[PDB]
Amino acid sequence: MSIISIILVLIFAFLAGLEGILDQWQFHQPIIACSLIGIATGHMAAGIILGGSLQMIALGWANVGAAVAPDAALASVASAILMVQGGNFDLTHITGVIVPAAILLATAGLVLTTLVRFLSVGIVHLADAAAEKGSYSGVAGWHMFALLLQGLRIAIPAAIILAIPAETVTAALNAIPDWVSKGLAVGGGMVVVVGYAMVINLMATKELWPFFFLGFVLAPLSSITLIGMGILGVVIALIYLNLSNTAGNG
Amino acid sequence: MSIISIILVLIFAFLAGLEGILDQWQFHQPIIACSLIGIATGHMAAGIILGGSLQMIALGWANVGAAVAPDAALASVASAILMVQGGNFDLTHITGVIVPAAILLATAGLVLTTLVRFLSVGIVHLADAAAEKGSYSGVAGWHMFALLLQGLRIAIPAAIILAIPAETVTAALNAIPDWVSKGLAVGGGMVVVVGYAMVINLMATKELWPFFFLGFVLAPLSSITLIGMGILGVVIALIYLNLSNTA
Amino acid sequence: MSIISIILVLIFAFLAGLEGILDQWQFHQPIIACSLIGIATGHMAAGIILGGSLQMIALGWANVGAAVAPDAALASVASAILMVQGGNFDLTHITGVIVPAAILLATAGLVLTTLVRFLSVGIVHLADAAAEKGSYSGVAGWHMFALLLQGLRIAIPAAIILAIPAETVTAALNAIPDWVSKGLAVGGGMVVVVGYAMVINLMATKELWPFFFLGFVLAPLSSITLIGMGILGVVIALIYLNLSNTAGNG
Amino acid sequence: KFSLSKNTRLSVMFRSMFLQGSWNYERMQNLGFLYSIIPALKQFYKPGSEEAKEALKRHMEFFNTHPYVAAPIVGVTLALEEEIANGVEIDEAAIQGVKVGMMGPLAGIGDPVFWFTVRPIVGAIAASLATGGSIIAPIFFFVVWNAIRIAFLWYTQEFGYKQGTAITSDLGGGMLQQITKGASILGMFILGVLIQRWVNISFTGPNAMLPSKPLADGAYVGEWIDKAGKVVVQGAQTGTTGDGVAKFDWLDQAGNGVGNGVAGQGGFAHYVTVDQLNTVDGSTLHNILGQVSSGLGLSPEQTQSLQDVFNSLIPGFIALLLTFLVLWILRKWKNKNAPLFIIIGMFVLGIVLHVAGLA
Amino acid sequence: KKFSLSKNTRLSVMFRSMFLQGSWNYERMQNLGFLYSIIPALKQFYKPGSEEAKEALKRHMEFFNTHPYVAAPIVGVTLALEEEIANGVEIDEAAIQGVKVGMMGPLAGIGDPVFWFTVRPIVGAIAASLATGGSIIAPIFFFVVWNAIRIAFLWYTQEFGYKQGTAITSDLGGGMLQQITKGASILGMFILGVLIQRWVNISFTGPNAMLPSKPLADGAYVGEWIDKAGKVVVQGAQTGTTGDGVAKFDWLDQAGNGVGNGVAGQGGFAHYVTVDQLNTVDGSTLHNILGQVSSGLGLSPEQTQSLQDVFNSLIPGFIALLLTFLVLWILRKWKNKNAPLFIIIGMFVLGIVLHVAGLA
Amino acid sequence: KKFSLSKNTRLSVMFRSMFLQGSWNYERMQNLGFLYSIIPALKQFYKPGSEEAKEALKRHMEFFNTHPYVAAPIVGVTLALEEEIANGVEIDEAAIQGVKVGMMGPLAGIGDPVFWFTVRPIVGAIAASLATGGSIIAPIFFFVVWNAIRIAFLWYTQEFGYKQGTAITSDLGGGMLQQITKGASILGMFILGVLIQRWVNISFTGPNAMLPSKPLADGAYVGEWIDKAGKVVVQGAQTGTTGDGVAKFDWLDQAGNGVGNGVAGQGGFAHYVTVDQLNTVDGSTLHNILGQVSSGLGLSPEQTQSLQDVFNSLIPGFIALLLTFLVLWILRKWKNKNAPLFIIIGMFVLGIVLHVAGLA
Amino acid sequence: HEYHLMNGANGYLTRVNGKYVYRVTKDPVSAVFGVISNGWGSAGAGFGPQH
Ligand SMILES: OC[C@H]1O[C@H](O)[C@@H](O)[C@@H](O)[C@@H]1O
Ligand SMILES: OC[C@H]1O[C@H](O)[C@@H](O)[C@@H](O)[C@@H]1O
Ligand SMILES: OC[C@H]1O[C@H](O)[C@@H](O)[C@@H](O)[C@@H]1O
Repeated sequence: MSIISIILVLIFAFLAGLEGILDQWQFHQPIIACSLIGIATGHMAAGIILGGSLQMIALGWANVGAAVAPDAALASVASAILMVQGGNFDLTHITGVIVPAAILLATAGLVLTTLVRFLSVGIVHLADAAAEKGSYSGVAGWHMFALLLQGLRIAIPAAIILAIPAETVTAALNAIPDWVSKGLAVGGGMVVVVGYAMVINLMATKELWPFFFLGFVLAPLSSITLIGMGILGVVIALIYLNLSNTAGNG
Repeated sequence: MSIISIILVLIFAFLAGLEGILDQWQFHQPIIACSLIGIATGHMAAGIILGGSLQMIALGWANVGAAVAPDAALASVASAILMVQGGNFDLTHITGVIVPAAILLATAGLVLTTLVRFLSVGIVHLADAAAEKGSYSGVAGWHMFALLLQGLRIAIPAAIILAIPAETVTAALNAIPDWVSKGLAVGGGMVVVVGYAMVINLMATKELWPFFFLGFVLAPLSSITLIGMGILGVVIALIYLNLSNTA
Repeated sequence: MSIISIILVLIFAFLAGLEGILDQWQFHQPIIACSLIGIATGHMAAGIILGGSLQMIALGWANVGAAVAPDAALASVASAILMVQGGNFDLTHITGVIVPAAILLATAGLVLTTLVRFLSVGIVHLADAAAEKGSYSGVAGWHMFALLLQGLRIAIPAAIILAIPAETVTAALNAIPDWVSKGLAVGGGMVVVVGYAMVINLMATKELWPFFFLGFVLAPLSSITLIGMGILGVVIALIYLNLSNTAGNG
Repeated sequence: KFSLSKNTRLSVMFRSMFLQGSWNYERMQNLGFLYSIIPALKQFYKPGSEEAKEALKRHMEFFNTHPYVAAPIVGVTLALEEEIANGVEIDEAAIQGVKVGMMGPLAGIGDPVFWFTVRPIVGAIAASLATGGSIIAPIFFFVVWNAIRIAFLWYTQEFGYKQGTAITSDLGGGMLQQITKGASILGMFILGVLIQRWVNISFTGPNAMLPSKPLADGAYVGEWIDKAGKVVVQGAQTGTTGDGVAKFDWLDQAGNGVGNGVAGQGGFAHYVTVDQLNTVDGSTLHNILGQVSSGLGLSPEQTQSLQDVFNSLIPGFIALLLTFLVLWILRKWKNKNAPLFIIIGMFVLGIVLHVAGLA
Repeated sequence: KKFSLSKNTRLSVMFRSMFLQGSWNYERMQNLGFLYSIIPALKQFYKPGSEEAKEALKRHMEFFNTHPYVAAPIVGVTLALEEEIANGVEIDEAAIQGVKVGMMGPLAGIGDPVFWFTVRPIVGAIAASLATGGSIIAPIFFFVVWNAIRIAFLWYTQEFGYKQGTAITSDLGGGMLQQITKGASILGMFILGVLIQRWVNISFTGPNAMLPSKPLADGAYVGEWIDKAGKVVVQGAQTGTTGDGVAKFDWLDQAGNGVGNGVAGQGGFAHYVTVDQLNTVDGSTLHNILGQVSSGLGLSPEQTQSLQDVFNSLIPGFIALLLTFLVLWILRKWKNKNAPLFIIIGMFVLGIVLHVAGLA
Repeated sequence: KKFSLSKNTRLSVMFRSMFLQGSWNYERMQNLGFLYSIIPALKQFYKPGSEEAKEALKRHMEFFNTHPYVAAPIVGVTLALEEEIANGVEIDEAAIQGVKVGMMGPLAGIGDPVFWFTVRPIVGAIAASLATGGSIIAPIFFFVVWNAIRIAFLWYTQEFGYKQGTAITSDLGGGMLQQITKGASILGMFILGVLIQRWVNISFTGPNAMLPSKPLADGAYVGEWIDKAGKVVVQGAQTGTTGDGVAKFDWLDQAGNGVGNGVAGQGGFAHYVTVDQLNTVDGSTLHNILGQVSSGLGLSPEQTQSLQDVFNSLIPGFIALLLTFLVLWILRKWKNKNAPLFIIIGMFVLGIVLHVAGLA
Repeated sequence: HEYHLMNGANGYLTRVNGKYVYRVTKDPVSAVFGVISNGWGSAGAGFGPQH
């Protein structure tokens, strides 16, 4: 398309890549990212509707405690690029085809961002080596280099989708067999155990293991919701603290 | 309505007036009084139903240290007579009109029993004047005279509300607009909150507060009945006390 | 009734009667003894059902302080053999006409083992007589003979209750009144309480009584299985233990 | 001489059950104590005697105490009167001395456990049993409360009578604080349980129903209708057309294959709810019951009301909020007739919530 | 220092100490069981028939009563003692007998509730619960868990005893075992409460013991509305209650149309009936019935309540609690060695009694 | 005194703490964002190349992970600490490190739900509901609202962390933290157990891992009696079993009458069937069918006990606990660095294998 | 009823034929409350040293 439009799209994707990890101005969130990509490429309604229908999915997609997020940034950017590439915005092609492609590319962005943040350890090590010499310039520069690499992680894998055409990506994603799809599904249905594993490992004592087993035993009561179990944990902690501090006073 | 129901409800109101201050047999409590009027005046199940409905409100309605309670006695008796006069017990009309009528009657009974207890300051003076004569009969007679007087303090309103014809009261109850009746039915599940909050405010400490939330969290388990929940609370209490004392 | 089946039940009941004294692998317990006997002799589902039913009655039947237990071994084995001799497994007569028979044969086994252990003093006298010459082979042989006698105590009656004609036993077991059968069934659905009573009588203190009621009121939660309740009891006991220890230290 | 039997003890019992009734505002619960004590004095001195007059003037003073916990005082007074009636040199004010200095702690103990712990629990249990209109509940409340009261009074009257003036030493301090704390814990725990259980303002309403999504094409209970009646089942895929739709196999419920058309409106067969089914008899009914037993929504479009989502958060959320608000306004208002005002205001809140359609 | 046993010898010693019971005697508790447990050490120490072997064997004709499971520590410490006695050490002969005598009392006192009365109820209850479903998993599960626990305990404490010696007395000492006793007792009481609640079923349905059945209501039970000759309608808005006392209700079929508009109940257009007499249920009526039953609405037009229902409404297992407390008092006061048997037969008679009388 | 950083310097510090993330590492999480945020104050405090500088910069190269929004209080607190050190106030590096670690955890735990899971869901829902109409109002609304809330929180909490500084250090050192950490650990362990039970679905149904189905019973599953051709029959009272090996069962029609009076099973008049086969199912038959299903009575003629059903009957979430303990042991046994990523890929491969094998 | 490969804050993602599809099954307010509940329940987790 227009050269200015292409430059705008690439810069906007770079900002979205930056804020998929910065997560401060919410530049990467679909509601603004898809709408703003639509702003660059003419038609406003396509981007607005894609962002609106993707923000519903993107709720609660915040990475917490190193539990990496589904990376809505690349999902939004790539879905918007595919939508503008294919001249169809009947609000049915948007939901039927573009949204599942966005989810799959969100998983792809998940693996991409995990790879790049694993690579970030090298640059942070170089930053430590530079800060050994005690220069603000070196550490600031290495931090900026890591940030710009993370931004390029979406800047570069956007022109590829914008360039090749519009039908190879959708067909390629649709050609994935049930083999790997269901395998990854059952893998993700148990991956959270590892995430909780380090949390349990860090805080653990013979005094605290009983509470873990107590929670595990009491959990199957479906009548108590998660917030109910949280309040129950809080009150159990309060009671134990009161009973211990009663002897602490004496 | 046969006269047997009439004199049965009369005597039941009489004992209700007795325990309005006696508070020993609890014939004045709604679960007892409304049920009793249920057996006496024909329809029996609705008496139990609204007795249970109003008992939640009746908790926290005890008088302590000259602070006269909202007098659940007159409220219960008058509400029971109203239901047995008004042939509608659909558990919506039960909780719609009869409960707020009972609350207003409770305030009226509060002021009336305050007047009666004020009046008792005279009869006690005659009682001690007779005691100055050294007669056991005189003081005993004055005591049961006071008891009989407060028995009438609830017997007479019961007779008065029974005096009116059924058509007038049923038309007055039928003149309540539908929307306000259903709104009060919705709010019937609200008026118990203040009564519970009374007891919650009477005893509360930063040491004891967690138990309220623990009970609130564990209550949704529908398989544990109220008595089982109470046993659970008791055993929690002895466990806490045993662990606290040994320090 | 294949000859392999007869030899299987014979050796199996011999092992069960052995376990009435040594009692390590607990072959004599009804949950395993009756189940394995039913495994040997054709139908097994009714066998495992009856074993599970009798296991709770076997609760609190451990011999302590030279006071011999009701000896659930002969009860379980003879009840299972009598059941397999009767082609009737409607789950009603098992709790109706077998459990009371199990109790009666438990008393019979108690009175048998009292005499067997009383006469074992003679074989122990012979054992020390053979020990007076200084050889381990003799005392080992006398130990084996004593265990052989203990096993035969159960082995012979198991054979005599099997060699009887099946027609006579199926006529006898069907000659009981139906009302008495159902009454014995409903009564045996309650006898298990007695089994726990002495246990509660053995362990009972003002400090420990609240836990019994806590478990009694928490048990109606069908969403917690017996193993879950075991873990729950363990954690509750552990928590109370640390609280009391830190209160004493505190 | 002048020793009292057990029959007179039962008489002073039954005359102490009328401790209230002669209640005033400057000298409360005065004549009830005399009504209780009289039979012992009748056995001791004849009516009209100067000693009887002095004893009547003795118990005429101020005496306020929780009624249920009064048997220890009645027994102590009985023992002291028996001692004074046989020529012992105790001071005449010793009875007033022991009474005046002890009604405080006994009342302070008696009010919470009796009025605020036992009665609320028993009444709530009775009402929970009575919610079905069953005669069991009033009988249970009556029997258990009367039994508790009778046993307590009978035990405590002899606890005070047999011991005498040592009751003050027996009660003392600290030991009663344990009962106070336990009663408070139990009462407020049960109060929380009742807050959760007996505050129901379900928000179903005509309004408060969130918009319903058409959902899906097989995620709800239903069967595949095929044009002119009958019921079919999806089979395999015969190849997706270039338009974007795929042709499947419409297997009859007999093991055969027929139709072979696309699904949805113009296709041979399409999903439909149980509402429009005809001649539903057969294995179709088994399939339907299996589907609903699988945990499948009956309606084609799922509808959620505010009550359901509130329960999804945590049951009794509005009850907790209302209780906290009422507690705060009770702590802040600091009035005399505030409770009635809060009650009528809550009635207005209920009627406005219902008229708006939320509940 | 020669005469040192090997690991296989230790395993064989444990396997034969597994056979400790067998010589049950009322005059010398398990006398030669300990001898059989310690046989191979003396087999490889000195040939039978010598004075040393004769004395070493003869040293075990004393009373020896202890819990059979906790006997590996004694075996290990005794093997350790005899190793030094056989290695030219001046250890006193009666020291082994004294330490054994001291060990029997407290060790058995603590192992009696822990094994027979704490873990055995757990394993048996779990096995019975698994077997109630008619599954083969229960007996094999019981076997594997019990054998694993017993083998692990036996082997590990035998190794600990042999590697430690007489120092296990200081290892245990006093106070430590009290904690295990208290914890095991707490766990046992909790699980006993659970078992008493769960596995004592005296369901009081019967032909008798049924309270009178209430007529329920006019729509509080699963059913539909019938207007004379077939068809199913639904109650509508209120047009105004009549002065007699009945209210006119709109009748709507499964089309949205309003017909009849009569008074609900018998004499009017349509009346509420159960599905028993419904004919040709096909249509949205099945959907309505499914919705009603999914709403928790009862199916029986009359609510029948039994005594078991009343007890359940109070609390499940209430009569079980009454029975267990009555029985506990009975053996607390009767004080007879045979008393549990008599209780069992008498309550069997009582069980017959309720069934014939119609309660049970 | 001197080195009093002005308001402009604090605003620059906040505008740089804008970038707290970005150097996101797996081993030293979010560590460089802190240094980047505090660079302006440190530059104003010491010149590059100074040994005191060297130490100050090297100090902040440690672990620091929290919610980025709730870090301005911490930033202000450590800025106050740094300006205390600049003037020579006696406070060691350990004090600052303890201050940081004190609310690195709890503040993250409280900020994660309040921002990621509370404010963002609401703002996103409103933005999406506005954007469904194809209007540019929604993105600007989301942007303005979220950035205003975030900027106000950042600035005001940063200032509140600057003022009331060393006082918060006194509060930390007053023994409160020794209680906050314990309470947080207890609550976290309890919730972790709950989540391990709940949020780990290892459903083992599959097309394989299905234990053999048993013929069940003759009435334990839904269905009726079909007699020859048509009609539905109910079992009646038992009159006794004949000597040939078959028991005659009383037969009753679905009206209350008695017909047939024979044996059951193939050779008898009526045999048991499920709901699949019989047609013209009448209202009373439906009534009994829903009576049976509402009682929990089985559904399929051949019940199928999956491996998941056996595991649940053992204890729900058994596999989740086993996997948790396995990964705990793997993390305890030091399998070099990058162990979590290897575990993740291995578990994904394991899931693929389980699915392709037909287990899960 | 079919397999939920990925479940977003509303709806899920199944396979269906060969063309991937997404179905939304939650009203935005219900989805917001659901994520609120999940976040607050998991808020009990963490709260620890986090190294
Ligand atoms: O809570 C820890 C914290 O870790 C990282 O900084 C980010 O993933 C945050 O979203 C998360 O809250
Ligand atoms: O202790 C207070 C107690 O004494 C008061 O005089 C009476 O109103 C009693 O009802 C009350 O319970
Ligand atoms: O501890 C003594 C010991 O004696 C016998 O061997 C058996 O009754 C055991 O159950 C008991 O434990």
